Amino acid sequence: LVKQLSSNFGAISSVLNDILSRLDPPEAEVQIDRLITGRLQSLQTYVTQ
Amino acid sequence: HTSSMRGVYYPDEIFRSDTLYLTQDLFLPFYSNVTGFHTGNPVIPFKDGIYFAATEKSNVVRG
Amino acid sequence: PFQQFGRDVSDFTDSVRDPKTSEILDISPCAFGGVSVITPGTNASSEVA
Amino acid sequence: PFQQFGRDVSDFTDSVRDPKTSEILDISPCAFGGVSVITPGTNASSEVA
Amino acid sequence: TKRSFIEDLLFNKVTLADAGFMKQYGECLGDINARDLICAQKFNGLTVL
Amino acid sequence: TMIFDNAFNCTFEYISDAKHLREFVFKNKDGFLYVYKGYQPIDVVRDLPSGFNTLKPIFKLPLGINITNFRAILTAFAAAYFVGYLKPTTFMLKYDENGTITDAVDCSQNPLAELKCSVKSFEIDKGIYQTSNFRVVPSGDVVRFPNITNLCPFGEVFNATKFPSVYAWERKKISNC
Repeated sequence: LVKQLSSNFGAISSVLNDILSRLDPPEAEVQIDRLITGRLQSLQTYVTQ
Repeated sequence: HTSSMRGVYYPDEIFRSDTLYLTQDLFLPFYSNVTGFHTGNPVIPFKDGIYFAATEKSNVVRG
Repeated sequence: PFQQFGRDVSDFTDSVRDPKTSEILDISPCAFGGVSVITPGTNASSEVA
Repeated sequence: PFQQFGRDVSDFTDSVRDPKTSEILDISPCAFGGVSVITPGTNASSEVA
Repeated sequence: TKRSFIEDLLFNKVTLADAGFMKQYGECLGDINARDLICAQKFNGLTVL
Repeated sequence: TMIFDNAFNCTFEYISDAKHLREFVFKNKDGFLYVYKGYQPIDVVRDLPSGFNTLKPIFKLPLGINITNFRAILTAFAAAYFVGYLKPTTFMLKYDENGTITDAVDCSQNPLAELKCSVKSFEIDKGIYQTSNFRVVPSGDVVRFPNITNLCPFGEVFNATKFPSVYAWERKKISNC
């Protein structure tokens, strides 16, 4: 669960505060939504296990 | 001098049966601090949300 | 009098006043569901319920 | 001396020297968590912890 | 200690806690009797009650 | 008299013609003035009496105006204001028979109210129930960077043994510092 947090779920980088200083807000919306969806799926799998 | 459970308005036009709806746009939190000018005197308070209650008969505060 | 339409507990539009005249209640859900097939066995017969 | 900053086992920045002077350690995580409410029953009383 | 010899052997042989991976989660280890009660948290947000 | 003062630019003319406690609440959101009204027969003259007094909307004229003040109370006079500001918060509204509210819980004053709003119930049983998560808001700010890399030799220019004359003044070429 810890190692899955640093995973690029289709985004530019898996670290916050990095895609907000090099991209536009409208693109940052999707760049954050992808990571949010990936982390939610990982946490749901963890909760099921 | 305290809005004890006062200022509860209908947030929308939706009719609801027996249930417990959670409203986010509703304002005027309970037990607030109102500023009553019980004297009347023309004053210019702030805005973006108010609670204009009149406890005087014959509709004194009408404008 | 001020309320125009109304929703249900499931956040779905239940009733609404008639805009033309004779303001009364409105739509109820229709019939739906999963149709099941009852078969006594293909080798036995060809009937089906 | 060659080490500027340091990360933890969870791939998170743990500490870093002071770039100005008096090179010491750095940020520790702050207090957080989920606040719970203790209620002895609404019908019994109105206290809350 | 208020435990028996067998209980001490059981609590001193299997209590490895995965040395090296114990810091992968926040926890307030210790007891209130020892007056130390060290609270430790992590940036990952994982806590063990 | 404030009406007949001036009529330079006028628009959106709408005249609707046809103790006591009349409450009014005004809301401006995306250029929409929401006006509510409520009545309650009271007898005390001290302050706002206790009660609920469900409000009723009457007018929703947008007017596309960002209102910021209100004044010009009546004259020739008890006359109070009892005006109170509001903040955006969450509320749990009970809906009894016939579509009346008669009861509400503000989830911003006590942890018990927040618990009542979380489980969607007015009568809470005994026990511990996780409601939300708390966070510590940072107050200050720390900014640290390398102090100096190439210190500028301003001390050699300012603090020197002697300076030339005015007719024979000498300049400097201090750069990359």
